[PDB]
Amino acid sequence: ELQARSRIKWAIDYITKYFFTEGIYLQKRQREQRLLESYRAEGKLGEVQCRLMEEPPDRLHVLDVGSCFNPFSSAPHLEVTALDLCPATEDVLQADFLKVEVVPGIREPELEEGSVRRLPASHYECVIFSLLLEYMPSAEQRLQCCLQAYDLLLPEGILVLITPDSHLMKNWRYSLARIGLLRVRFEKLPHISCMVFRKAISRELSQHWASIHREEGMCEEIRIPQDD
Ligand SMILES: Nc1ncnc2c1ncn2[C@@H]1O[C@H](CSCC[C@H](N)C(=O)O)[C@@H](O)[C@H]1O
Repeated sequence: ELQARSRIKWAIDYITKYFFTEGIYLQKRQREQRLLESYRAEGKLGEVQCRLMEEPPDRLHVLDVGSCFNPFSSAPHLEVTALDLCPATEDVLQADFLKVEVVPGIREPELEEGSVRRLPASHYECVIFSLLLEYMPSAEQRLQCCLQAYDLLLPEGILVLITPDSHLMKNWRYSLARIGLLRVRFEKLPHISCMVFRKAISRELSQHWASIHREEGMCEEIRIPQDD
């Protein structure tokens, strides 16, 4: 029995609205298509390749990284693959996410010696990093995780990012835009920030947005307060 008003219920509700009950993936699609027209009209971008999602399937492919106990798996039409460095429950796969390869053409996790080594590229409507990134040892490795999430997501799929409290979020927005993830939601919950980043229709589009909004002194990586 999940806690109401938790990060878990927030994410389930957002995922449902984004893919089914509010068609947010289409709203943001139109927004990105307008942004691309504006950039082309200013000569800042040429013809770029766009990749669009098809109508979402009823059962969404969801990857829960750092899952611990698979809280999302009973949520309606989420087909959850849950990974954790130290699984707490038997339905969570053991994996160090930093050592996972993203492989096109496979359709399920591939394990060696009980540890996930390979995950299907461009396969998941949604990737969830709920309180995960602050356990990574470096800002480089936090970015690495999001780069892998990018390769794992279908076009217009979403990376759900939940992180504790203690701006740095402006820099995260810039750094993720640089690699093709545009932020589409930010909400404060008790003691946490809840964010969603979308695999934009075009990586080059997102890259150019990031270029326009780069501020002095902000870095490429994903820092946390305890980087000092
Ligand atoms: N490199 C890594 N690869 C996979 N999981 C990792 C990891 N580093 C830390 N984790 C896991 O990430 C989890 C962070 S606690 C967050 C747990 C859960 N997602 C929640 O919302 O409460 C822990 O279970 C930890 O084991």
